[PDB]
Amino acid sequence: AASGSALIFDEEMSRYKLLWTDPECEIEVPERLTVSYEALRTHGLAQRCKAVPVRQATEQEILLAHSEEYLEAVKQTPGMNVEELMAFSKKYNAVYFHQNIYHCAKLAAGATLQLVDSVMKREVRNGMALVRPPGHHSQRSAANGFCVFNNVAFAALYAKKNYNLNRILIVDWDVHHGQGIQYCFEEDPSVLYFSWHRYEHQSFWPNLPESDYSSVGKGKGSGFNINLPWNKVGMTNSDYLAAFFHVLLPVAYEFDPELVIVSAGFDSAIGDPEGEMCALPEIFAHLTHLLMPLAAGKMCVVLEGGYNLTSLGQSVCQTVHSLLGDPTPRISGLGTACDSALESIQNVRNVQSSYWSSFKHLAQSEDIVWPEPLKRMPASVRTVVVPPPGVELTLPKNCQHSISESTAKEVQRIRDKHFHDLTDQNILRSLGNIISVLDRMMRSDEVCNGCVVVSDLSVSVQCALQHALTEPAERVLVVYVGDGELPVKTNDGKVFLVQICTKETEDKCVNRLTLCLREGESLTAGFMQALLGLILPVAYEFNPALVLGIVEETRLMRVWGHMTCLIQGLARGRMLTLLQGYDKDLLELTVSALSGASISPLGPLRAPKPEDVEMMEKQRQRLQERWGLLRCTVSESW
Ligand SMILES: O=C(NO)c1ccc(Cn2ccc3ccc(C(=O)NO)cc32)cc1
Ligand SMILES: [K+]
Ligand SMILES: [K+]
Ligand SMILES: [Zn+2]
Repeated sequence: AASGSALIFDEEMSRYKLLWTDPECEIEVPERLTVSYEALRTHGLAQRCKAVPVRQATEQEILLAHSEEYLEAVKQTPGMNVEELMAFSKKYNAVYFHQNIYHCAKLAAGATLQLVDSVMKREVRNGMALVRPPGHHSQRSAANGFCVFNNVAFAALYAKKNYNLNRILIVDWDVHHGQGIQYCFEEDPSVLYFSWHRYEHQSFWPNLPESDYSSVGKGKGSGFNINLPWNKVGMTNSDYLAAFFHVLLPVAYEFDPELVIVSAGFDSAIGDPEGEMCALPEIFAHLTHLLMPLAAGKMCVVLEGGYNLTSLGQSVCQTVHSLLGDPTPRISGLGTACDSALESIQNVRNVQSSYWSSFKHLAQSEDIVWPEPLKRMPASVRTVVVPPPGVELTLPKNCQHSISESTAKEVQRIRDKHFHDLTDQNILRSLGNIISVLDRMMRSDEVCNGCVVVSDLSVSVQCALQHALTEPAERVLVVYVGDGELPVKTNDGKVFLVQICTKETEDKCVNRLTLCLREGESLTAGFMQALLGLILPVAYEFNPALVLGIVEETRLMRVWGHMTCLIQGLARGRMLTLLQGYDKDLLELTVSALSGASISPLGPLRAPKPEDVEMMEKQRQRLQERWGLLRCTVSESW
């Protein structure tokens, strides 16, 4: 199993710059690279990454995406003086050339291919390339928008040719539309391209009609190009997460890519002079995290744009933190996307509904300042495991088995006050472990999450929940797989209960989400539908301080690892899972996902039952006025 994160960088890519006056071009500067690397070094992140060297892309590699005529033309720019470079630059839009830019372009491209090789060879889990010049605007025969050669396009074409991959996802979260990537894979269903971008009704550069939501691809590629235009500036964390939960992720997990490549422009971050969006650097920690369960974690992040040197360094750090598996920061203040984003989201979902299952829409009808991000630190041990007495297991290197007298006195207090007749000395053991791991998770910063196997469900849950609330945990998200009633009160706003059950039951609290999924071959696709489109939107808005997972002993959850992995985007990754009864496999799967191991892909699934989609949309209707992040349409105004 692959481990580690590659960081691919070279100061040579900082050795070209703009050589004449041009206020529009002067934003793209060498310091973008140096500020990004130095931020990674300052925070100790570069030192934790494998420093794979850059190389030049070969001529044959450049020819995968560009014409001989265009390559030959750019190959002559090293020999040009400044007058000649300016004249060559004016043949293209929004791009400048320099004696060294052809050299650097070949390095930016080779760097990306090195990243692809390291990930696909399993030499690292994932990685990031800090490159100049950017790539995603460059085309078959044109430089465009500071881009010379299309780095991310090369990476997908190279991965197809040399690793015979059938499905590649490209996620372009730069604030500009990567039209060069769109054109490259327009007719290609093997490479799914997603882009959000500032558009403003085509008035924002590059001002293309085909950057709109209606470009879904051509021919066999129809449905494999997804454009999400932002028609207002000021988009927030909530808008970006709505885009992921209600557009990108449902398609990504159904597509089931074999490799994820990210066109990572951070000009979509707050403070950027080109993007003028309002999302915080912390959001990129979660954008990265939400994609990591795809392709067994094989993710290649490639730097595109980003022009506020402060915003840029912080967003690069948040991304690498997540690649290294550090705990995600808590996102507060989430709610509904704005109306213009909901309109863009509504429109993309509708035009894409002929290609993607979950999008169908009827029933039978169809100076800027922001706070510095907090420090993100991996816990001493990530995952504590407490299997039944007398069960020793092989644990991953960042897990550990679990009982002091302070703790022992507390279990005594709890028994005498709340369970008078309880004397099962094994239950009293679990209760001592529950309190002990929670104390390490919450107050100690030494442990991140934990799994405890339990026998008595009610006393275990009550002790876990009540003890967590006084840690203090202002809010606790409970995720319960099983039927029956739990000793959990959801009446004061401190607890949200997600219940995956088998019996259909009436929901009356807006602090509860009950999912009765019809048993069948389709339970997997429906659960993933609910996870990305219902559970995660509410969980992120709730913003809990702790997640409490509970699984009763009463087989069909080939979904648990994805849930465990994605739900660690909440509560800085602080999740306590209580498994009722010993299941060797479920315990090993739970520990593996809790500890940050890569997740096995889901592959293909029978599309969800209409009864399930109906049940889920009734939940969204019932909950979205309280929990606006659930909205994937514009509200109907009175
Ligand atoms: O790559 C980017 N971000 O990551 C990126 C790409 C393009 C631009 C805008 N831009 C930059 C020089 C320039 C010149 C003319 C025009 C023009 O023709 N305007 O109408 C536009 C221009 C900004 C950033
Ligand atoms: K984009
Ligand atoms: K495509
Ligand atoms: Zn950009």
